[PDB]
Amino acid sequence: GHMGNAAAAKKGSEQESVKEFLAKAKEEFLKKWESPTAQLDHFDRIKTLGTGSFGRVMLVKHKETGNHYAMKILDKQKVVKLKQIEHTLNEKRILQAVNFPFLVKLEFSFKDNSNLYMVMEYVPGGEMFSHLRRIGRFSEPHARFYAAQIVLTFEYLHSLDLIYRDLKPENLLIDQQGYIQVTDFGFAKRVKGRTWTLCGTPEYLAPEIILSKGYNKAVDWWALGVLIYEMAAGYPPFFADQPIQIYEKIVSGKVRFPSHFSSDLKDLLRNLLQVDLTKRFGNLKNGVNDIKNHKWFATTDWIAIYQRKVEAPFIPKFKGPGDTSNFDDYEEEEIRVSINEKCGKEFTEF
Amino acid sequence: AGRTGRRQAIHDIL
Ligand SMILES: CNS(=O)(=O)c1cccc2cnccc12
Repeated sequence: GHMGNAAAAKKGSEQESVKEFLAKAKEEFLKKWESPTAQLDHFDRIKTLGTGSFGRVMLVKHKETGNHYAMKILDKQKVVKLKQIEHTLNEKRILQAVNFPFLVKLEFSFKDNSNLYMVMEYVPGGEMFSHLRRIGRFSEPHARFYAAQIVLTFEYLHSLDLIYRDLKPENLLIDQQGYIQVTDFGFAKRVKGRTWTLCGTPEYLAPEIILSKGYNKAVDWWALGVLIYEMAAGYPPFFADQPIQIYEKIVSGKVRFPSHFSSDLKDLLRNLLQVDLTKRFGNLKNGVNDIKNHKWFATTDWIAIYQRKVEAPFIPKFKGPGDTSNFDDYEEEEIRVSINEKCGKEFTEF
Repeated sequence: AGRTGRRQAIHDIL
C-alpha cells in the first residue's frame, strides 16, 4: 500500500490521539457553554483597526493594567434592523466557550444603553488580507503553513458541532510568531446537522448556500478551498465585480487554475471545491483525514503546527504593544451612548 | 475583473 507498516501504525496512533484530544476539548467546551465583565470607562480608545456592518473594532488600552486590546463595538439598533440578534448572541456565547491556539481570545464583554462590546486580545501583525494584497500571492509552502492551521481549527470547531461560516483573509490575523488568529464569529453557530440562514461573504459561499439548501458544516471545507486558492493565486476562484455574477460562477462550479499551481494543489482544490456533497473532502466517511493525509500536506507535521513549533514563513515587524503600523487607517467616529436604553428586551442574554 | 478590496459579509440573498 501507500504506507509501510511503521508509517501506518504511527498515523493510526496519531489519529486516535486526535480523537482523545477532541473528546476532552468537548468536555471543556460544554462546561463553559453551560456555566460561563467590564465597562466602557475602563478603557482608553486609541484608533480604529477595522470596520464592518454592525460596527467597528478599536484598539483600546485598559486603564488599570495598561494592556492593549481590540474592542468590537456593535450598535444595538443596527443589529436589530439587520436581524442579527441571534447571530450576535451566538458570536459572544461561542467565543466565550472555545479555546484553541488559533482562535482569538475574548477577555471581556458588556453592553450599555446603545452598544454591545466584545474585548479581545490585540493581534498586532495585521490581517492576512493586507499582507496577501501587498505581496500578490503566497508560495505554496507559505500558503500551506496557514492552511494547516485552518484545517486544525475547523477539525476542533466541527467536533464541537460549531460551523464557522465566514472564512476569508480579512478575518485572519497574523500574530507575533507568524501564526494565524481567527476573528469574527459573527456567523458561527452550534449546528448538529442542517442549518438554513443565507449568510457569509459572496466569494466564499458554497453552492448549497446560494441554492437555499439546508446545508451543513461542509460549507466550511468549501470555503477552505476558496482560501487556499486565493492565498496561492492572489485572487479567489470565483471572481467578478458584483455578487450576482460571483454566485453564477460558484454554482457552475467550473474552476480554472493558474499554470503555476502544482498538480498536488489542483487535486486538493478540486476535492474541496466540489459541488457534489457526496464527494467533497471533509464530508466523507474518512472525515478530516482525507484532507490531512492528502499529498499536498505530506510535508505538514500536524502536531508541530498545533504546538506552534514550526518556524513561520513571515514574522510581522513588532514596534511596541500598542503599535498599529500593520493596519490601515479608517475614518474615526465618536462612540455615542444614548441616555435612553435601546433594545433592552432583545439583548437581555448578552 | 473582480473585487480587490475588503469584502463585507452578507446577511441575506434577495
Ligand atoms: C480583522 N481585523 S479587526 O476587525 O481589526 C479585529 C477583529 C477582531 C479582533 C482583532 C484583534 N486584533 C486586531 C484586530 C482585530
